[PDB]
Amino acid sequence: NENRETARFIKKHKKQVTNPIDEKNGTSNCIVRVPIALYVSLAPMYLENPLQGVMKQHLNPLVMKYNNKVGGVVLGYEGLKILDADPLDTSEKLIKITPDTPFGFTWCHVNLYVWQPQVGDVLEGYIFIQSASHIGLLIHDAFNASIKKNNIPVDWTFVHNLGHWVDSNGEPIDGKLRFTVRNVHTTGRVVSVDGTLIS
Amino acid sequence: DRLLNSSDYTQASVCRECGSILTTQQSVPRIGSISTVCCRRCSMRFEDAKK
Amino acid sequence: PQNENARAEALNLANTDSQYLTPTSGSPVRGLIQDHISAGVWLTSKDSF
Amino acid sequence: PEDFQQHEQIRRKTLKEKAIPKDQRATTPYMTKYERARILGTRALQISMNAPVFVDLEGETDPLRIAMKELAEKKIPLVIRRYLPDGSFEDWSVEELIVD
Amino acid sequence: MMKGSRRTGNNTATTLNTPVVIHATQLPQHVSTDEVLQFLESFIDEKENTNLSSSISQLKRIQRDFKGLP
Ligand SMILES: [Zn+2]
Repeated sequence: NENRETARFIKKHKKQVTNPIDEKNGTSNCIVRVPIALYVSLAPMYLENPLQGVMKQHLNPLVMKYNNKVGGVVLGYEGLKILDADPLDTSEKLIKITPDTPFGFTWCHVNLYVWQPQVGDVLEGYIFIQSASHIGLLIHDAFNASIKKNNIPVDWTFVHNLGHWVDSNGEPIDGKLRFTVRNVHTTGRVVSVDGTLIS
Repeated sequence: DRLLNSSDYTQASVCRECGSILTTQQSVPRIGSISTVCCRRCSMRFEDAKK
Repeated sequence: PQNENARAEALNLANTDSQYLTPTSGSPVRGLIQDHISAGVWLTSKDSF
Repeated sequence: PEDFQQHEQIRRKTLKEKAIPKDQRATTPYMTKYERARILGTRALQISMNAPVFVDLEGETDPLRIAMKELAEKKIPLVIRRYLPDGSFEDWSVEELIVD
Repeated sequence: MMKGSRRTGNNTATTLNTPVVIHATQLPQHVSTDEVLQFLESFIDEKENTNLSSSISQLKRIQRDFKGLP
């Protein structure tokens, strides 16, 4: 009864393509390409140059925001492909005006590149600064990460002042750091990232 | 003009799975979150989260 | 009316001049009615000089 | 990813069904007095929103009288979608019709 | 009222903001460092010949992340 209806939910959230642990760097692979289909609203003023109107109005505000459909921060795009409404490739394709507006909508294929964080991932990025209960990071010079003492073992104390870190070797820690990513929380507009250290 | 555009021209929100108009709803956000649009009968509470 | 898909209809479909004949049997419904009709048989009369 | 593949394949083939090309089209070669209305609405509805105007307008403020200056010179870039009540259609440009 | 009226600018999603349906036509396929940095060499060369001045700089940092040093 309620065993095949749960498959509507298990298949709902779980992303298919994983992040395999590639080239033995410790990092997995998280920059991933997927092609999509929009549903644009072309301006009347971009009737003469309809390729510039689709990109500027719906694709230039598309990069560098977390997108709830792909499940990733959109890094970049290239290659708009406006379809046609005459199933006759060529130049003069034709789009369909809404009956009440002068705004005519159409279909576009376009190609995206996003960032793919998951659970069970291990990544490496520079640390900016730290504290005695949390350590913050930067990934790919675009992506934050934070490691807190509830992810950090006990014997790693803190030299106190900017106060630096004390590990079980007694050293302030370097920039680049290997870490395991916990649940990502997209509450703020800035995409916040949580992470762990223990296996 | 005379039955929508100048009497009750309303742009409501429709859930595209259950097919309703009333039961859509602007989300009351978390204090740093952004008010999105979420429906009611497609929405089940978090308590049903078995494995 | 309040937009331009309608202002063209009020000038081309449902205007008065296209509604010259009735759509009942094709008889006209426009026309001068009382003043000028009895006035016009004086200007068109032969003594108009 | 996979079931939109079983959704665009079905739809655009179904959209490819009911098209009637330029050799098979046999509806009227006239502009049927409502086509002339909705063109002169929606062409004038675009020109109000700073759409490019393919005519030398000389002191005209009305989008309607501007759009009646492009129809007189066959300049309007629209394609009429004449449906037939089975669902089919025939696609007709403004250039290939005769304005009465 | 005072909090409920400015939520039209919180979402600020007209049709000139968002596409209506967003359907990934195919599966996600990963792109390597030789492909990303060649993508970021190709696409960022195109948007430099308007706005988007903020996100170009954000992708230059990812560009220098695979060719230089912070
Ligand atoms: Zn509902």
